[PDB]
Amino acid sequence: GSEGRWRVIPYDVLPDWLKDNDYLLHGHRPPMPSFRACFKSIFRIHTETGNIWTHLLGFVLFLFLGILTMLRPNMYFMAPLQEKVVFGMFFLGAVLCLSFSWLFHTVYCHSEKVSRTFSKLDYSGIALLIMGSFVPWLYYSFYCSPQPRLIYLSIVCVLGISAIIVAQWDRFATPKHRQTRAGVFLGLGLSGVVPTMHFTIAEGFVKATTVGQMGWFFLMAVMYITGAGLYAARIPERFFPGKFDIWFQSHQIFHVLVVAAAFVHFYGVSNLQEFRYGLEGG
Amino acid sequence: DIQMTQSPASLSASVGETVTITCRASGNIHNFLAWYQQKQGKSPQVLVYNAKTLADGVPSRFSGSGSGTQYSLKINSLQPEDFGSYYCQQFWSTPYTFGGGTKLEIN
Amino acid sequence: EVLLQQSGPELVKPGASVRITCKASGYTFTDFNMDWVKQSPGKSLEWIGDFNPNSGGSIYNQKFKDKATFTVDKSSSTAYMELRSLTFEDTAVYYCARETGTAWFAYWGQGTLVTVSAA
Ligand SMILES: [Zn+2]
Repeated sequence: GSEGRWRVIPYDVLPDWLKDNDYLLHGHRPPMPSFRACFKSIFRIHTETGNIWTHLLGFVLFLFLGILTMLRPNMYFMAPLQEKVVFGMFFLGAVLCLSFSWLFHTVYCHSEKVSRTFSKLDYSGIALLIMGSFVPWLYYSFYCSPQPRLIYLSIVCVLGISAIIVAQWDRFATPKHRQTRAGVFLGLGLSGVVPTMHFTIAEGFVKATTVGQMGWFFLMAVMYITGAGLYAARIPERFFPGKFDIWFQSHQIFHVLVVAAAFVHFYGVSNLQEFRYGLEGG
Repeated sequence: DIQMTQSPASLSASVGETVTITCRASGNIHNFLAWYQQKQGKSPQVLVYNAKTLADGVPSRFSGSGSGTQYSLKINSLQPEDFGSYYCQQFWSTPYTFGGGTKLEIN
Repeated sequence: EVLLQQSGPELVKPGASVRITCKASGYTFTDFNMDWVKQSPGKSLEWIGDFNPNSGGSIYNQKFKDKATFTVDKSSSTAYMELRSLTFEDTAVYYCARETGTAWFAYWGQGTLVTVSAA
C-alpha cells in the first residue's frame, strides 16, 4: 500500500491530453503510467470515480440479462429460438459499450497513447450499442415483413462499421481537419427515422404508439439527445464551476442516461415480441 | 528498498553529439522514474518524469525511454550548457531512491 | 511562477540542532506534498522523506527517522525540517522539493548548506 502513492491535483497543472473539461477545477488524478495504480484508483475518490462506477454497475446488470435471457428457461416461450441471436447482438453491444466505457475512464490517467487507444474503444463502443439496439427492434417491428427488415439492417451495419472504422482509424487516416467521423455518426441517428416512421405508416399511428409503444418508446430517443445535449453543454458544471468536481457532473448523468435508455429500449423491445405473437400478419 | 544503479560514473562528448545514460532498478518501478540535471553548486532541475514525459520548458534534445527495471536518458545535439551531474529517481516505492549520478563533460 | 525559498547557510557545533525553511509562493501551498532531500558533498541525492500540508502527515526514510522532523506553517505557506543531534555525517546541502501528484520534483529550493564543525 506504500507503492504508487498519489494525490489529487488542480486542473491548471494537468498535461493537455488530460485537460478535457475546464469546469472541473480540482480532484483530478495525476498522470500515472501504471495499470495497477489506475485499477486501484477505482476504490478512491477523484473526478472520474463516478464515471467508473456508473458503467461498471451498468455492465454487470446488462451482463446478467444477456446470460439470464440467453439461458431462457422457456425456450418453449420463444418462437422459434432463432430470436436469441437478435437479443444477443443487442446484449453484446450494450455489454461491450459499457465495458469499454468503465475501462477508458479507469486507464484515462495512464499515458497519452494509452488514453488515445482506450478513447477510440469508447467511441467504437457507442456505435456498437446503437448497432445492437436496432437488430432486436427491427426484427420484431418488421417481423411480418422480411424484405423491409433485411434492407434496414444492412444500412445500420454499413453505417455502424463505418462508425467504428472512422472512430478507431487503426487501419488508415486521421487526425484530420475533416469532420467526416461526424457524418457517419449522423448516419446512425438518422437511419433510425426512416424505419420508425415506416413502422407507423404500415401499422397505423394509433396502433403503433399504443401497441408498438413507439410513442411510449419515444422517450429513449429523447433521453439519448438529452444526454448528448447535456454532456456537450457540460451542465450543471458550466453554471457552478468547482461545485461538480466529483459528483453530478455532465458525463456521469450522460453515463447514467445510457444505462436507463438502453434498459428502456429493452423493456419497450420486449413488449414488441408480445405484440408479434398475437398477430401473425395483417 | 529499491536500489537505483546509474551508468556510467562519468562521460564526455562534443557539441552536437548524442549521449545515453542508463538507469537500472533492483525491482520493477512501473514507469515511476524521473531524470534530473544538476549544474555544479546549483539545485537539480527535472528533465523527464514518468519515464518518457518531457517536463515543461525542457529542450527537445532530452528524451526518456524504458519500462520495468531498465530506463534510459538520451541527449541529442549536445550543448555547452548540458555539462553537469545527471540523476534518476524512482517515486514508485518508499523510500524514494536516487541513482549514484552521472557526470557529463562537453568538449 | 512557483518559487521555493530556503534559509541561509548554517554553521553549527556537534550535537546542535538546526531548522531549515522552505518558502513556497506562486501556488496553493496545501495542494501538493513537500519533500526533503539531502546531498552530502561530492555525493548523490538522498530522500529524507515527505510531508503532506493537507494531512500534516509525513514519511521518513529509515536512515533519517530520529534525525529529521517536518513542521509546516500554512499562513506563511512555509515548510520546515528540523535536524537534531548534528554530527559530522550531516554536513550536507539540504533541499526542499515539491511534488506534483506523484513524487517527481518540478520545483526545488536553492538549498541550505549545513556545516558542522568541532572547531
Ligand atoms: Zn464515458
